[PDB]
Amino acid sequence: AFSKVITSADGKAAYVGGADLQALKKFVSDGNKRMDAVNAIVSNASCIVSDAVSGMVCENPSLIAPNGGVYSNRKMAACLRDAEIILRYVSYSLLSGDSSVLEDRCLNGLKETYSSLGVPAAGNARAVAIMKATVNSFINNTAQQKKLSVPSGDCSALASEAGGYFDKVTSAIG
Amino acid sequence: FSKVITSADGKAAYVGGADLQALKKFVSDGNKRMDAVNAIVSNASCIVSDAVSGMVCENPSLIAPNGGVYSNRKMAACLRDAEIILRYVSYSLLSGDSSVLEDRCLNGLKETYSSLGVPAAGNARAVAIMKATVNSFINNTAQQKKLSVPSGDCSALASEAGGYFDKVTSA
Amino acid sequence: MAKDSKAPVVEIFDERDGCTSAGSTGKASDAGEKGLLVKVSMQKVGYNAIMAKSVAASYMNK
Amino acid sequence: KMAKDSKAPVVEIFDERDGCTSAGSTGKASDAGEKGLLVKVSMQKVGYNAIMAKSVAASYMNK
Ligand SMILES: *CCC1=C(C)C(=O)N/C1=C\c1[nH]c(/C=C2\N=C(C[C@H]3NC(=O)C([C@H](*)C)=C3C)C(C)=C2CCC(=O)O)c(CCC(=O)O)c1C
Ligand SMILES: *CCC1=C(C)C(=O)N/C1=C\c1[nH]c(/C=C2\N=C(C[C@H]3NC(=O)C([C@H](*)C)=C3C)C(C)=C2CCC(=O)O)c(CCC(=O)O)c1C
Ligand SMILES: *[C@@H](C)[C@H]1/C(=C/c2[nH]c(/C=C3N=C(/C=C4\NC(=O)C(CC)=C4C)C(C)=C\3CCC(=O)O)c(CCC(=O)O)c2C)NC(=O)[C@@H]1C
Ligand SMILES: *[C@@H](C)[C@H]1/C(=C/c2[nH]c(/C=C3N=C(/C=C4\NC(=O)C(CC)=C4C)C(C)=C\3CCC(=O)O)c(CCC(=O)O)c2C)NC(=O)[C@@H]1C
Ligand SMILES: *[C@@H](C)[C@H]1/C(=C/c2[nH]c(/C=C3N=C(/C=C4\NC(=O)C(CC)=C4C)C(C)=C\3CCC(=O)O)c(CCC(=O)O)c2C)NC(=O)[C@@H]1C
Ligand SMILES: *[C@@H](C)[C@H]1/C(=C/c2[nH]c(/C=C3N=C(/C=C4\NC(=O)C(CC)=C4C)C(C)=C\3CCC(=O)O)c(CCC(=O)O)c2C)NC(=O)[C@@H]1C
Ligand SMILES: *[C@H](C)[C@H]1/C(=C/c2[nH]c(/C=C3N=C(/C=C4\NC(=O)C(CC)=C4C)C(C)=C\3CCC(=O)O)c(CCC(=O)O)c2C)NC(=O)[C@@H]1C
Ligand SMILES: CCC1=C(C)/C(=C/C2=NC(=C\c3[nH]c(/C=C4\NC(=O)[C@H](C)[C@H]4CC)c(C)c3CCC(=O)O)/C(CCC(=O)O)=C2C)NC1=O
Repeated sequence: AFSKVITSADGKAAYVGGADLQALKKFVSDGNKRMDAVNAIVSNASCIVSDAVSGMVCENPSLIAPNGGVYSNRKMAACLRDAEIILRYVSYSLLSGDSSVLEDRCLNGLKETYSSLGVPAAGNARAVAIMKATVNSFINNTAQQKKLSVPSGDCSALASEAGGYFDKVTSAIG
Repeated sequence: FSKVITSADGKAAYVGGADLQALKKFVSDGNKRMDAVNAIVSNASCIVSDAVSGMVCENPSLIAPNGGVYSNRKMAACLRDAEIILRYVSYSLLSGDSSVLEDRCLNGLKETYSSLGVPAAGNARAVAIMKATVNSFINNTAQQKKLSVPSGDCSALASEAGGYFDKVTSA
Repeated sequence: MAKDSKAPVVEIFDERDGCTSAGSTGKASDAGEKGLLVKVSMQKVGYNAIMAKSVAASYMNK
Repeated sequence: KMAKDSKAPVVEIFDERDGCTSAGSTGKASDAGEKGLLVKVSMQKVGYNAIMAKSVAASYMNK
């Protein structure tokens, strides 16, 4: 059901409830916890992206100076867009339990795209690293300001899995 | 704007060029006023969340069982209303008067809330926190989120916005 | 008062840096005011479950 | 090779078991055995956000 809407890429939604949802959660591992882990990402998407791009810049203000990777509103906006694109492909990898769509539709050829535009790899890797850390805290419900109410228990396998998807991004950025 | 406010159907009015020059000509501090409005509306989600959160943290009886904002349903209605009020205040600052705020948002609101049992002290505090937050954003004195504008003094616009919040509090 | 849950959504546009999109042309004349526009529309303010849940879980954290 | 359309999968998670109901709560999928629960996925273009871009430029030095 999800593969079809990814492949059509036409904006129409797939809705999974009922028996289909019961089956989905038995097919993936840790199914109910996985729903919560996904929500921990997507419900915080704007927070994750803003904080990561902001941290990339605060650690290297050369990025916002003339000739810098995010100088001008145009380039900052493209960078915030990309961070959200990446985050959302990570979120879908966590929903589906694999990275195939992330690797094929988002990452394949991305280093060369960035190289030829001079999108700086160190800043990019750092934005990804900050998103990775932020997502880890949200999945584990250990963020300092925003909390998620869920049944108590352990989500460290899911947190590790999400971290591995970020590592695939890092290894694609080079 | 009066046409789109009265139709209330979602069709937008777009004011540029000579129409925008005229808008600004007939209000005080026209360019600064645009920036002051942006300082509110571009932060609307921040302002509303922080104000309702502060209303509750200072008075958790509001989120006790059967309290004013207990249950997601009631919390969501309260966040909605805080945004409604904030947006009518923002439009008052754009247009330079409170007529639409008073007529479309506030007239009869006291009785509406009293009959639903929506607490007056909680409402007052949410409004007071939004008032303070807006004042900082207009003056660009917030701790985290900043607005880049030409340097100067927006005290008059800040006081005008505060007066619109005072009209809400009175109601 | 109205009872439609609608409020005036004011948007301020300042595109004087030259970054444009499809929406940047055709909505109004720009004579004498390049890159500048005020947009107002009446929109229902919808309930936000994610924010409601967040506030209930997080309000004690400034 | 990667896509070039700026589209990404937008995943939404719905848990309405507290009972709060809206129009969208009904009719989007069968709910048998999973009352109040739904996963939605769609592919959407990620649009530029001028307000956030301007905010980061002005604010990034504040944690
Ligand atoms: C939306 C922001 C947020 C809320 C709300 C919340 O409860 N947690 C939030 C974010 C969050 N951030 C991190 C980790 C980092 N964030 C940054 C960027 C900021 N640090 C700066 O120095 C800076 C410029 C001055 C920033 C902007 C950085 C660098 C990190 C650390 C990354 C790392 O290498 O570990 C987290 C994870 C840690 C935590 O739970 O606090 C979270 C949840
Ligand atoms: C989006 C939030 C925000 C950012 C980002 C930023 O840079 N400034 C922000 C908000 C902001 N808040 C205030 C003022 C108040 N906020 C509260 C609520 C919080 N206080 C609590 O005790 C609490 C629960 C633990 C909260 C949540 C309160 C009470 C105030 C003060 C209201 C008053 O009576 O004066 C401001 C304005 C003050 C400032 O500039 O820091 C701003 C910008
Ligand atoms: C790590 C992510 C955090 C954590 C998670 C956790 N969740 C559960 C149990 C449940 N979670 C759900 C949630 C959903 N199921 C759905 O179908 C949907 C909509 C798509 C959602 C949001 C459900 C239904 C359960 C089952 C129990 C219940 O109904 O309340 C657990 C318990 C263990 C388990 O495997 O069931 C845990 C640990 N908890 C944490 O503390 C981490 C921060
Ligand atoms: C308080 C609000 C803050 C402050 C404001 C401030 N702004 C200006 C000058 C200008 N602001 C604009 C902005 C717009 N005009 C529009 O029509 C629109 C779109 C609807 C916008 C966004 C403009 C055009 C100017 C004129 C200067 C310029 O050409 O850029 C000033 C300068 C004084 C003046 O009145 O012009 C000030 C002080 N400044 C602050 O420091 C407060 C935090
Ligand atoms: C009560 C006011 C609370 C609230 C509810 C609210 N929900 C939505 C949107 C959706 N809810 C669902 C959930 C389902 N649809 C189904 O058919 C099923 C059974 C399988 C479920 C569990 C969905 C799918 C949506 C989105 C619909 C879509 O994609 O078009 C809203 C938004 C408005 C609407 O009615 O669509 C709201 C307001 N929100 C709150 O804040 C209260 C706590
Ligand atoms: C560059 C990529 C930057 C960016 C731009 C951006 N703008 C919009 C939307 C609008 N821009 C305007 C401004 C005008 N329209 C006009 O006709 C005039 C002349 C009078 C101006 C100054 C308007 C009104 C809109 C809204 C359009 C509408 O209501 O339908 C967008 C959104 C997408 C779109 O094209 O509508 C974007 C992305 N955004 C950035 O982040 C970059 C910094
Ligand atoms: C939040 C600070 C406080 C809070 C709010 C709350 N309000 C309601 C219910 C209503 N609010 C309105 C307000 C408007 N409707 C409009 O159309 C407009 C202008 C366009 C406004 C200002 C109305 C009409 C209602 C009743 C109808 C409705 O539900 O939408 C509630 C729900 C109350 C209930 O128990 O049903 C709540 C929770 N509550 C608090 O405790 C805070 C102090
Ligand atoms: C759906 C999958 C998909 C992806 C992944 C994607 C990425 C992508 N990012 C691009 C640009 C860009 N990406 C960035 C991002 C950044 N700059 C920085 O300095 C930071 C390190 C980083 C943010 C963290 C920037 C600034 C550009 C514009 C580069 C330029 O014009 O010079 C481009 C070139 C075309 C364009 O500008 O839109 C592509 C194709 N496009 C897609 O369709």
